[PDB]
Amino acid sequence: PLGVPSRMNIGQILETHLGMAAKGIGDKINAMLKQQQEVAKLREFIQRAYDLGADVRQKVDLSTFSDEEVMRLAENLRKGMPIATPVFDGAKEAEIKELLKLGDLPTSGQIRLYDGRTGEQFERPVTVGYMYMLKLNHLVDDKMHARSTGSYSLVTQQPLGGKAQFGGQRFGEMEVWALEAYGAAYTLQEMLTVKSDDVNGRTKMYKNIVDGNHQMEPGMPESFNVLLKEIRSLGINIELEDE
Amino acid sequence: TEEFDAIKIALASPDMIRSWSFGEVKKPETINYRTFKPERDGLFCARIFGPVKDYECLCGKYKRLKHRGVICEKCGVEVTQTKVRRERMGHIELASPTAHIWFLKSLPSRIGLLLDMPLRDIERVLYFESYVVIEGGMTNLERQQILTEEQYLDALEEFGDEFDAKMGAEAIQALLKSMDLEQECEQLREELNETNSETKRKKLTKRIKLLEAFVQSGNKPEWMILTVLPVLPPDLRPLVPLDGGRFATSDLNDLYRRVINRNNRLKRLLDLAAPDIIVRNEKRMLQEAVDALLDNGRRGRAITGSNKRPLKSLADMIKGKQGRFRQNLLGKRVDYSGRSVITVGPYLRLHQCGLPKKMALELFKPFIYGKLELRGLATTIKAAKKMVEREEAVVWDILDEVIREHPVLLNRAPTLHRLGIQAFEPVLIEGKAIQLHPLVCAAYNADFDGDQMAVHVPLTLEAQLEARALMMSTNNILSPANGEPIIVPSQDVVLGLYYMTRDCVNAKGEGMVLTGPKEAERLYRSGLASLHARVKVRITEYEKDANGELVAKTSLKDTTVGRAILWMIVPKGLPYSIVNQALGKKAISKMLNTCYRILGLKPTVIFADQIMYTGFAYAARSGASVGIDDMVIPEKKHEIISEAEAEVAEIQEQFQSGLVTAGERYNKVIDIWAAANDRVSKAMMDNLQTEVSFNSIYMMADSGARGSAAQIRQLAGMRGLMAKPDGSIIETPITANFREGLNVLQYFISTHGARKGLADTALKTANSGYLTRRLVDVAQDLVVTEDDCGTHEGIMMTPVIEGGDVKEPLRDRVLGRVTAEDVLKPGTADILVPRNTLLHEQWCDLLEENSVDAVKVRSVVSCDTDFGVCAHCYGRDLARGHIINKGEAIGVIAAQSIGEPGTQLTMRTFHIGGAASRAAAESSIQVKNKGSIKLSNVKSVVNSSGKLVITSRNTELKLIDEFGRTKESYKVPYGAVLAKGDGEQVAGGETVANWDPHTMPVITEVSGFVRFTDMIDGQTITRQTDELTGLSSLVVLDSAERTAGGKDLRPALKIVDAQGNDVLIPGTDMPAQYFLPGKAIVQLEDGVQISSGDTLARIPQESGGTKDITGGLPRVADLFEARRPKEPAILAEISGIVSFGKETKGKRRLVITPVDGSDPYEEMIPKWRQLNVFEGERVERGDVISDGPEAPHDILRLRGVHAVTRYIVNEVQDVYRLQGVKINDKHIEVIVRQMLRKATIVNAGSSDFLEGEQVEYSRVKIANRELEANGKVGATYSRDLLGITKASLATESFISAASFQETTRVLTEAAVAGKRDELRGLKENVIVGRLIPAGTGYAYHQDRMRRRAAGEAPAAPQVTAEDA
Amino acid sequence: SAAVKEFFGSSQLSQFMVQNNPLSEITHKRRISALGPGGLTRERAGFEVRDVHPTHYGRVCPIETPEGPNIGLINSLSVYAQTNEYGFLETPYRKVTDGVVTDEIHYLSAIEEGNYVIAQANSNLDEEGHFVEDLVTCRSKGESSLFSRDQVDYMDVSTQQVVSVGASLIPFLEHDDANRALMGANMQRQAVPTLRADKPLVGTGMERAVAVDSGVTAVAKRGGVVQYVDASRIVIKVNEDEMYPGEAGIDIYNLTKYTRSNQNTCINQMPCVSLGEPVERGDVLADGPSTDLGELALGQNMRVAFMPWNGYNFEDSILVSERVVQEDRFTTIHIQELACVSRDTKL
DNA sequence: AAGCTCAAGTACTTAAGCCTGGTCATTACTAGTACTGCC
DNA sequence: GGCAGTACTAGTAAAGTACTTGAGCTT
RNA sequence: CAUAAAGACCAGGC
Ligand SMILES: [Mg+2]
Ligand SMILES: [Zn+2]
Ligand SMILES: [Zn+2]
Repeated sequence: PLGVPSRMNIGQILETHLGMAAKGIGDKINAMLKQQQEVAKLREFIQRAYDLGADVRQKVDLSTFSDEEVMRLAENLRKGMPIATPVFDGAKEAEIKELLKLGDLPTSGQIRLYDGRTGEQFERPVTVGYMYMLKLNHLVDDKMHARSTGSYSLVTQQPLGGKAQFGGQRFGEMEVWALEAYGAAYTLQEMLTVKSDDVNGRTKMYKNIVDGNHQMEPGMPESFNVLLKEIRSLGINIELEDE
Repeated sequence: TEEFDAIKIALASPDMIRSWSFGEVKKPETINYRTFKPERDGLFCARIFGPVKDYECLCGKYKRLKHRGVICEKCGVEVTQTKVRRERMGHIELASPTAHIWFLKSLPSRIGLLLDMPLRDIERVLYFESYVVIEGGMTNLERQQILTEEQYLDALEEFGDEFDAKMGAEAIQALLKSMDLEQECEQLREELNETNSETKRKKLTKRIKLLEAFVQSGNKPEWMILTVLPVLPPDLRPLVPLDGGRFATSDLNDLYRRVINRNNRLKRLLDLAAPDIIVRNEKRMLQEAVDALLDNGRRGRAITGSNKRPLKSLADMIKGKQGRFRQNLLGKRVDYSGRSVITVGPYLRLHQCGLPKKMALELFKPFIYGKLELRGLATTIKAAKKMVEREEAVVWDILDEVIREHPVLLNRAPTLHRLGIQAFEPVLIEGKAIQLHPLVCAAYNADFDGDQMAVHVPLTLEAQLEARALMMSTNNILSPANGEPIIVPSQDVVLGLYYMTRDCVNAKGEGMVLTGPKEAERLYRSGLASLHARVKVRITEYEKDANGELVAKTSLKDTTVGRAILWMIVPKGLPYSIVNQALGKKAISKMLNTCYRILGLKPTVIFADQIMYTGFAYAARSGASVGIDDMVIPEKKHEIISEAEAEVAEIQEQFQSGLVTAGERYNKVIDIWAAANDRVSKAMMDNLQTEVSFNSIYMMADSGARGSAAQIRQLAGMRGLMAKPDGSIIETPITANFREGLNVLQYFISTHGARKGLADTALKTANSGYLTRRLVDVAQDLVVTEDDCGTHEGIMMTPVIEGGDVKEPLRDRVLGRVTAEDVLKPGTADILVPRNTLLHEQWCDLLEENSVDAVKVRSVVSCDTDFGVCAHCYGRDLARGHIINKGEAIGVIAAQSIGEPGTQLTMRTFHIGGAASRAAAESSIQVKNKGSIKLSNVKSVVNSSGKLVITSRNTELKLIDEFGRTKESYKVPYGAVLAKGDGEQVAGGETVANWDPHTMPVITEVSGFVRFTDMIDGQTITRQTDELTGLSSLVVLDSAERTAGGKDLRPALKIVDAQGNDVLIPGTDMPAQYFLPGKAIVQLEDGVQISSGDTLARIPQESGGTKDITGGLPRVADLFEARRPKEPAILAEISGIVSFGKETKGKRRLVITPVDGSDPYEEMIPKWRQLNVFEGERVERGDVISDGPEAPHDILRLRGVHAVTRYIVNEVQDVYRLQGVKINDKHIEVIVRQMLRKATIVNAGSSDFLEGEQVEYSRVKIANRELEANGKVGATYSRDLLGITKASLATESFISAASFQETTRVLTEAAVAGKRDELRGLKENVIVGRLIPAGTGYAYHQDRMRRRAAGEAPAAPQVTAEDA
Repeated sequence: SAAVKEFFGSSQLSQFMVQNNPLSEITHKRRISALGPGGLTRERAGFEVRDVHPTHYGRVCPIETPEGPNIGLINSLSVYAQTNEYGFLETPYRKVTDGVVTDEIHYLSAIEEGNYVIAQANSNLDEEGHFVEDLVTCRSKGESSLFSRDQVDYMDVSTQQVVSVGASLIPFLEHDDANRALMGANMQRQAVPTLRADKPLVGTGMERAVAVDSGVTAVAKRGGVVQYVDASRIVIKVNEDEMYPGEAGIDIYNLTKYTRSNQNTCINQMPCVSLGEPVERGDVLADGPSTDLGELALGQNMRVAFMPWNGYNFEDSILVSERVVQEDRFTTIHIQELACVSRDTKL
């Protein structure tokens, strides 16, 4: 109900009261008077939950007209097996409040339900009905991506997904400034070294977690090695210096 | 191992290259496709690097483990593992050395400034081309155009010869060893200041900043030339096939094979040992070979067949010429990671997450292999690698025993602020979606219609436990930006709790509490049979809370039971119920502030869980569903519609009849509809609060859940007005709403405003990390390291009133900041020696505002610490409410707190478009309440007309009572008359100011005599006649009506004394020379004595404005990137008196006369610029002149250091405070220093005047010489404000400024200085891969554990160490 | 062929066909793009072409872009709008006389709209020949004025030409804001063929034309007598000769049963004609991927109840009972292709 | 004649996350060589 | 049987910042 | 346990 005040979409509540009162507006017409034509067991119970509330002379009645007539006054609206509504010239609140005081069961849309969990007499009768919802498709984005041990590239030591092994999440720069924004010093350190890059971290780590102990403290990363050899072959040089 | 202090970058020497490298690579010999063994002594060798297999030899003589250490006799090769082939190095002996193109194509040429050659010209003349072996000698003074001549004096033209000055770079060393450097270098400091010809001092002041870099502790210039080429590691470039007959290799395999085949050719073809004047053909091929290893694209790229792309060089992997810099910071792929849909976990808490159960089968498996051997699932480690790697139905039990106490890293990809990556315990949940906590959903700018997040796995027990006490979301409940919590009960939780403490209305609606007192029992007892109280109005008849719900359940009471049970559900799991009373609807975010300040954080966790359960659980117990009938139409709607529709017919008949014009009907048609929504608005909000109070759509917008005062009006009454996509308003209002029959026209009109919000976020949802990036690149080295500094230098004065949003606001800028000294403004409160102030202290600094003008406060921008900022000057904001701790990257959390609110800002275009406003003024100041008149920056004086006439505009005319509170805010233009002065008491409903909204009189400030200056009949003045006065007086002609020759003549009523000298204005050294505009009224004679306040001339008309304030993210890009605004204001270069020059409809002028020059200091003012300056008292330098922004470069030059650090942190908040986001001043100031970190000193103390060096080093140089002892030196400066795209371009580090596309000019700057890069920043520590300094990496974080067994255990060796 | 294949696969203008829905198919062919070749505006600009112009009334639906990286760049085409002959869009208007509305239509150019005044579709009309009240609000070319019946020359066909087929199926579009009517038009763009297809309980008049007009519902070529009906084929015995149960000029109809589309879904065609039913030229023969008989049936109708349940429906979450997975009411068919291209080997 | 600053002219800039999809082609032209047909 | 032609197959053809620089104006 | 390249372009989610 809180998707209504911000996202201004009151027409789904129009469709909710509408699908509630489908038994009493214009599916009122084709639902029974045409027909329960295939099912001979609905033509005893549904024939009395219909005329108790709704009595508009525009909306045709069971007790006057037989099965073969609507199967002549509603051949014109057989394509509208439920109610028909155009886009901007359709239902009106003077017509909706006139056709919902009719519609079985409730009056003016709202009815006292009961809780499925507590049970008791439910305060403030609510807007219910039959909303026509829609399921979205399942693209391959919704498929679960599970990667622990796959292949690696040639010129870099990054993982790679594809046909058999799934794709791995990249660790982007804003993710670097989050753990960098934190006081965590070892998580971001092993995130760029032991996870992705180092050939000496992913092997020794996998050899120490299977023993039951901790993994060895991270030495040289592969970015330090590759970038350092990119520096050394030029005129400049980078050298790690101790304490 | 040990903590590494710092790294040092320097140029490579063969005495150093041959130290780590062994052997000698002679041929391009790789590993063949058949055998992996080395072929010959080339790039892949066993004697140089190492063998391939475990213990076998190359020939095949000894392969058994009997001979493991001793080498063979015929071919001695020691054998180890293949890992030593990676680390060991080799070096390629190049016969001729070559250049490094970073030192060549770069605009600051390292061999052109220091060694005086052309910086670009001769480099594109000598190196690749055919000009041959200048060093020294005695032929040609001219030193530029190399062939033929060329150093020091003989002989130019015809033929000459066919002087080093060599092609390539085998002898640029020999230029760097002699050009004669001694005639180029002691003499530098004399030619700058001594010789009057400034061509010699503007050419030689550029060439010391690279000259003194080698004189200092850095290296020598003779190592910029690449002599020996170090090899690439052997296993770093594998040669395996891809699939079948295709290959995937690096682009270095085609380039190291060429340099070696172009090396021995110069050695032995070419067996000479010749003079160097002969050979050309080899270094044109070898230099061509090494340039593809240097750079491809700066002169000529290196391409392959059917490939119009350059070969991927070693620099192109870093800078990304092909666009792979957008791929390097796109992210490195995590091997232990996943992705799925997100959903909501209500019963989930802030400690835990619910992730799917199939993802844990894959991502958590290395922790499973160490668990399978203890149980009966798997036997060994090898057979377990083929069962748990797949879908297995036995591992479900043994997986959960590892994940008892192992939280993970949750990750949403818009990782803007700190809380973008959070830590939670995994709960194994069926399905495919991860569960997200609802309080967390305020930190994640998201919804639940398709958003998908990631996850990571902590590996070591070191990094595991910091995901529980430092990374977990409920530990850090407060924002980095301000002291307000981001995580907050948002919509569904506050619905049942908001409805819970309510009272229905039939007659009476007060609030009641009876648990406790006794009077309201008898008072509210007898009402049950009366009309005052019922079964939903004012009743409670019971002692306590317990049986009130017993009586309420049996249909006798309805209200004050939820107020009775809310007072005991939440404080039962938590003590201190004295603070646990204020839930409210606007105090829903304030409870997580004061409950954290009074109580602890362990109160806050379960305190959020109880409010979580009783909030989300009872919302279904209320069941506040919105229907169509809940939207109650007011009765006053159709009456105001009927009155508004009946007036356009009358007004239309007025336009048809012709008695009125179009202008006075067109403003009436919009007037009758512009005030209709106000009259129908002030008819549903007062209808449902008196009749029904239990209305769903009223309570879901009256509360804090999701509601606005404009989105409810579109459904309920009438949506008022919609504008065009340009911005101009539509003349036809719209009247149908979402409830009634809404036609196609008004829906078509609403799309014009519906396209801006969603088309705004169209290209703003492809990309989300550059407004972060360009602001974290500048302030990355900001780390908390405080050692009892307590600095006083550069003290900042804070104005009690801010600079101004529109014309005159009233706001304060201090929050959580330390004080500078002892200030006693209040009567009860007192700030002592420096203490971190609270949120209550800004109301004390805002309360007594009529006494304070400068809040004494230590600032971030002025501190002694060079790399970091101390704990005092920064403040409190770390993650939580107490003081900052040591080791925090306060530069990235500051900038990312600026990148996150920029998403909701309006983005039209990066450089200013326009807006629309109207300027109006009234000469009717009537004070409402009583009190006194407070006046600031005014010089009141009584004239000869008997009127208290002011001499200043921008006078603060506010009603200040005996308590000092702002009640009014009025504007006083120039030339006004006050009824009462400053300090005199007024009464309610009394006029205290009156002027004319037609005339701005030219009113003097000093007494003396009036002397006619530059007024000649026929040139500047002409006898005319006014239209209102009727007196024929001397009237000055306009600027366009003047004759030829009077364009430079400016008329003046020059005020002199009785002695004929100039009368200076009191306060400044400004002569009183007021100019007469064209078409002025001069009713004054010559030589007659006047008094201070007499009217000289009048301004008959007033105009100006209509185009003004920008707002939004374009102003964010305008202020952080210091650029040119759309509306420049010509700021006054000199501080002094100001007086208008002209008043003509075409152009307006403005002239300031400091000491000697009056007339050439003219400032042209068009009609678009709204005049905010007056004709009186002196203005400051850097003061605003028009209705527009200022240039940050010139106000840096004029006013001082208390201007740009307070204008750039205040005006950016004028954007974010409009939308509602409150950002503290602490998180803007750390990048203001980084734009100010370089400057230019004027007095040479250690270096020369034009250096452009850093200022944190210059602060120590002025600190130790002036403060302590030893001959104090006035080493003053002139500042330099830059943009963040340039201040981060030239940094101290070389990888900090390598986040641009200009990695050529930075690496040479850190290369030639020998600069020791002390890695203080954290940005510069992830690319290098080392350990983070801010966490456990700082040197204070060194300790070890001790229990009582290991406390009595080392007591035995120290008794054992005692001898007998 | 080197220039026409480059546009067919590597172009900005040409993208993959969205075939998760016949409505997604029909909104894909009738699509506008602001971005084409390099001779026009770029992705980085567009803030004068995304905004709709007041002449576009009944000619393009201004809210029919997808919700994502591009808003206002697509803006697909409205229902009755049609490129007539030479690029000029001409939407129909009912030619109305003095007081009698004539049933004929005429295609009016955009520059010809400014020369005549056109009435509206929200006016009450009895059948085709009478006029209810002499003052009715009308629009000439964007301005608002009150005209009489003797001044009205043209009239709108219906209230349907202002919207597209993604918005003409939206029932209460007058009640929804356009900001979520854009996504409400995009929910039908990302639909999926469900098993138990259920037509909406609110009809518009466009659910039956998408299946017939597009390549969704099989239409017979010539009417005859049905002799046999199968799932994979529908044989039609059209009596081209004297009437006998001996067979005749058979037109076999292959119904595409289970193949892969672009959006990893399936296109289904279930027959409906029983044994012994004489068909007409224009009669339906089989269903579509979501069609019930001839109408469009994307989703289903379930019992809805507006209530904050307990926490779970926080922002945009949907809650549903255990019964939705006990029956295959939303169980769709997802088809994934595992393609691998053949090459050669060194050995 | 040296020179000093100033303004227009010029080149260059970096384009607010991550995520999967599918696909699509990795080059078509020139030169040498080998095979086949004809004299 | 020898020479020439040709086909096949393996290398191979928006809107800004800074920064430069040319020119106009003074000792 | 090893293989599914790299890159371009387009579509899509927010
Ligand atoms: Mg979403
Ligand atoms: Zn050997
Ligand atoms: Zn300090």
